[PDB]
Amino acid sequence: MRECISIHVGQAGVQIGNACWELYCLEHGIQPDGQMPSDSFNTFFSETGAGKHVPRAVFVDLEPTVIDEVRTGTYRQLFHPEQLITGKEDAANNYARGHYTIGKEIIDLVLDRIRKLADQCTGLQGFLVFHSFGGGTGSGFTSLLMERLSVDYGKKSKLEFSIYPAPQVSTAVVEPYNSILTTHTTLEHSDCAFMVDNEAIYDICRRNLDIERPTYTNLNRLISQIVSSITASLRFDGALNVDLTEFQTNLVPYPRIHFPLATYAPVISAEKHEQLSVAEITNACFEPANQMVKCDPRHGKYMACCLLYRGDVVPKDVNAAIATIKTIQFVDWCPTGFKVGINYQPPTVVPGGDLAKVQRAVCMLSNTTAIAEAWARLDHKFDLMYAKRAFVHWYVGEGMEEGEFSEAREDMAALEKDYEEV
Amino acid sequence: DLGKKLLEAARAGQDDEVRILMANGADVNATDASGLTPLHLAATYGHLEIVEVLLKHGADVNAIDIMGSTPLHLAALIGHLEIVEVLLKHGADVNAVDTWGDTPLHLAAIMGHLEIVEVLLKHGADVNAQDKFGKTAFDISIDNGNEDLAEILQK
Amino acid sequence: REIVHIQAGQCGNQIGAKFWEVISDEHGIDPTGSYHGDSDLQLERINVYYNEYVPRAILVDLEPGTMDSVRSGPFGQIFRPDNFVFGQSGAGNNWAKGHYTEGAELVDSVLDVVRKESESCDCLQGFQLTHSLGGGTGSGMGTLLISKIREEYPDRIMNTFSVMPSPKVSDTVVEPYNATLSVHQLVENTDETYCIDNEALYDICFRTLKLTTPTYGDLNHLVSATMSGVTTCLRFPGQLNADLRKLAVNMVPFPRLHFFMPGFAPLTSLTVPELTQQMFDSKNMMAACDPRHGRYLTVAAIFRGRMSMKEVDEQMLNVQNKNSSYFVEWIPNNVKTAVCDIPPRGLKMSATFIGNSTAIQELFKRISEQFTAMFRRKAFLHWYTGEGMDEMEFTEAESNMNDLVSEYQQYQDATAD
Ligand SMILES: Nc1nc2c(ncn2[C@@H]2O[C@H](COP(=O)(O)OP(=O)(O)OP(=O)(O)O)[C@@H](O)[C@H]2O)c(=O)[nH]1
Ligand SMILES: COc1cc2c(c(OC)c1OC)-c1ccc(OC)c(=O)cc1[C@@H](NC(C)=O)CC2
Ligand SMILES: Nc1nc2c(ncn2[C@@H]2O[C@H](COP(=O)(O)OP(=O)(O)O)[C@@H](O)[C@H]2O)c(=O)[nH]1
Ligand SMILES: [Mg+2]
Repeated sequence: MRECISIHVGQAGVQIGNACWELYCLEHGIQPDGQMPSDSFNTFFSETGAGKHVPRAVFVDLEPTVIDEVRTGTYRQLFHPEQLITGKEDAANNYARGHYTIGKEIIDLVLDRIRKLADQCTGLQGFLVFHSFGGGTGSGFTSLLMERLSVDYGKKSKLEFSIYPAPQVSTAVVEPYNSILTTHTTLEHSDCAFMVDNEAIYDICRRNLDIERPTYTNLNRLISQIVSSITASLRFDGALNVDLTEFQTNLVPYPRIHFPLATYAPVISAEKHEQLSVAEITNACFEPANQMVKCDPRHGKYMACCLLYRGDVVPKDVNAAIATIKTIQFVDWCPTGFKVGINYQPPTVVPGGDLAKVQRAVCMLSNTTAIAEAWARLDHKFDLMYAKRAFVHWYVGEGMEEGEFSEAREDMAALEKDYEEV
Repeated sequence: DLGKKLLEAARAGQDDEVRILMANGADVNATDASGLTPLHLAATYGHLEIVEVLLKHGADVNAIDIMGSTPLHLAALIGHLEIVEVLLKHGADVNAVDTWGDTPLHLAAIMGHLEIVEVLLKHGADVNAQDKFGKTAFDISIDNGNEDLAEILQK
Repeated sequence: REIVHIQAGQCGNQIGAKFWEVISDEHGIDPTGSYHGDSDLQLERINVYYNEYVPRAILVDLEPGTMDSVRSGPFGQIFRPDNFVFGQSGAGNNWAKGHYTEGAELVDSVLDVVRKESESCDCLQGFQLTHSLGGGTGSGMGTLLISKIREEYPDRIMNTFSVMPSPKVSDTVVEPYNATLSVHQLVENTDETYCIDNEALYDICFRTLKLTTPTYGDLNHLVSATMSGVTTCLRFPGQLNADLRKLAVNMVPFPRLHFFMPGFAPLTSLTVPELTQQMFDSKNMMAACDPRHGRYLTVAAIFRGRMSMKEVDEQMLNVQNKNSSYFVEWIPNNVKTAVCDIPPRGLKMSATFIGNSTAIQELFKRISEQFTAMFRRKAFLHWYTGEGMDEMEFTEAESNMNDLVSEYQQYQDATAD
């Protein structure tokens, strides 16, 4: 019985967290008031005397607009007030403000609220941290929180769900700066980070769900489907990835390059049909059009690969589909395997959402060198602006030093070379 | 000196003080430190009555100060229409050029005194006069994006 | 969240009062301060400009007659009595009277009203100031106000709607002196300044709208429509969650380059592609600068009304791709769009443009050439030095404004390489 604590930071993290916790409730049969009429799901939910199932989560933002939605939504009764933390003024898309000035006024309150959740744990495994790379809070306050969590909870694991910026999904000009600065400062405090590319999620909603112009609800509902498949192993009985520690083991051979790529199939509109075989949904995982990050894995090598099946999946059918796949290259001295996992619970969808309820789905988690393409794009945008020192005064005006922009960028240059050496 | 008092009178608009000072033999073409005469001052501050009395009693209409500024340059710059008309009728040099290369038309044009620009043009102002930087009032009209001025200079 | 509004001088109180009138109709507030709207969206971000409903507005002037002008207006009885701070006699278009003498005696009594309104905010976002740069009070006293507010609230945002002089609307030869002495103050003490140019407003009214003799009411109709447009995202919920500070961080790449060129479409006294191209047209700009004579550092485009979000996306990409040369290539994705569902009064579709272009130098070069023409002949300099002001403040000011022009041209010819 090993507990997991989820920390949702900034707009993106809170909004995706709302989509997640709604979907966990549908998967575990928990009601919007926390009652459950029926261990596994207790890793994510504590119980009250009254029989309420309270998410083991903390929602944080420097301004209250987003969290106020949670305080009056479908799950208003699901979270106790003390789990929802807000300031009165945000980081204004400035990492320095979220990390050094405004963020320091609330970090202590946040740590007390986490220490209250942790004292209710018999075997805390670690934390799941959700945030944008681009926001001032998502970037600055999260990196401050990751530093402090390494000190106060040094032997515990930290996984991240990070939103990579995309021009199609309302990005700010300075998001390339915030992204690089948070990556640099979190690179040694996080154990594994799953990047979600808003351009990827946006093209899937357009292509596979026929949505003309997706909004954050459409993008988040799809994102939460992928997040739930990744976390399913921790909330149900399972063979593969049953604890936070096993994610590093299975997906992260080399500690710095800890950014696995997630692919999910089938993504089918509720409108659209017959049912897809295990062979077909597996093949979809290798199609680049189904990835959470825009990059070509055929122009790269694999260091690890996990396939997580959900639903009416016979094991023999998987072994045949994996056999077909070997007949895609691997890194030199790494093993050339696939770890498979099957949860026979059918995949769940939000009633009346955009996704169709299917009989079988798969989530493939791969750690591939092709993800470096995503870092190359970010670094290029950083270089163009930094050469002219555009927008830098906003950062140095909020307690930051210019040398920190250089260290951060060097760290990314060194991370780009790590992928090229491997 | 009586010239120092006359200068202050012309600046201050005291019609009667001016007349009394001249009656006692005040230098109508007196100058201050900058080389300004009572007529320049009178022309700068819109004192048309004093401009008339001075022109009747030997005021050099085309006098210049240390920078080559004539009364007409100043009346055009500040935009005293009747004063521009009186100076012209009394022999003011429409195309006088100061140390910056500026004619009274350049100044009327820069400050946007469009009625004065018309009056100077009708009294033979040279539209082809270039300043130290090679700019004519037509060029200034392009640089400043002023179509109202451009139209006045096309005739 | 909350913005404190300060209106200074005759221009500042006139454009100021038309702003309150326009936004009060959008938020459904009648002249008594009572709500009468049909949508929840109108009341969600009412805290930003209104106190519980009364404008969070401060009314300053050295001329006592503008009090009577303000109260006379349609919404004149809505403003708080304690917020009116008035003197015995105006500044007579003398920036030195406004900045150093009559205005500096009254300036402390204004800061006590600011301090009162500011101490009542849940979390003060910043200050909004309306004024002209050509006069004496709005320009001279207003810049002094800005200076003292910035020393008391250095962490808050200071934003201005500054109306630039033009001989076409006021042929007062001392206004370039007053505008230059103020632009020097605005470069050091504002985060964001919307440059509303009376030359542009006159050329639109005269040539496009064909009003033979435009009045301040015709000019102010465009200032009010612009003011409503740029403040839209501060006043209504939409897909964007942002304040004055996020606007500043993404609109201002270098500290001194915070002078914005606003534009509006359509011009009054329509489809999405027709609205988009108009927004990048020189005839729709509120500053008399050709945007094709420079390059854009940053652009923000607020669209208002019911319309296809996809059509707004593709048309905005269609501009950038067609006109790659007008956008600096060293600031990636430097054109941001916001679509707000509530349209303005009497229209179903509006677009508001906020540009940070290097062509703004044209507006400053116009003011400098005029300043220079007068400063060379030392015209009326005594009016200023007689009010306890140093002659070298005229040279500080010119020098600083000329530096600003150099920066703009530096970044206009800078390549990505
Ligand atoms: N997928 C997704 N992306 C979002 C969402 N909200 C914001 N984003 C992205 O996150 C980035 C903006 O960061 P925000 O989370 O809004 O900022 P923040 O963390 O609140 O920090 P502040 O700067 O203090 O407001 C952009 O890339 C947005 O596209 C959301 O709910 N879902
Ligand atoms: C409160 O009002 C606004 C606030 C902001 C922006 C904006 O323009 C749409 C506003 O409307 C005028 C904004 C501006 C420009 C940007 O880049 C050019 C940017 O990065 C980003 C933005 C805004 N963010 C987004 C995703 O639009 C945040 C700051
Ligand atoms: N557009 C506009 N300009 C105005 C208005 N009132 C004054 N101005 C301009 O402002 C300048 C004079 O400033 P003013 O406010 O009257 O002086 P103050 O009262 O001391 O600040 C001139 O350039 C006028 O054209 C107005 O209501 N609208
Ligand atoms: Mg936010």
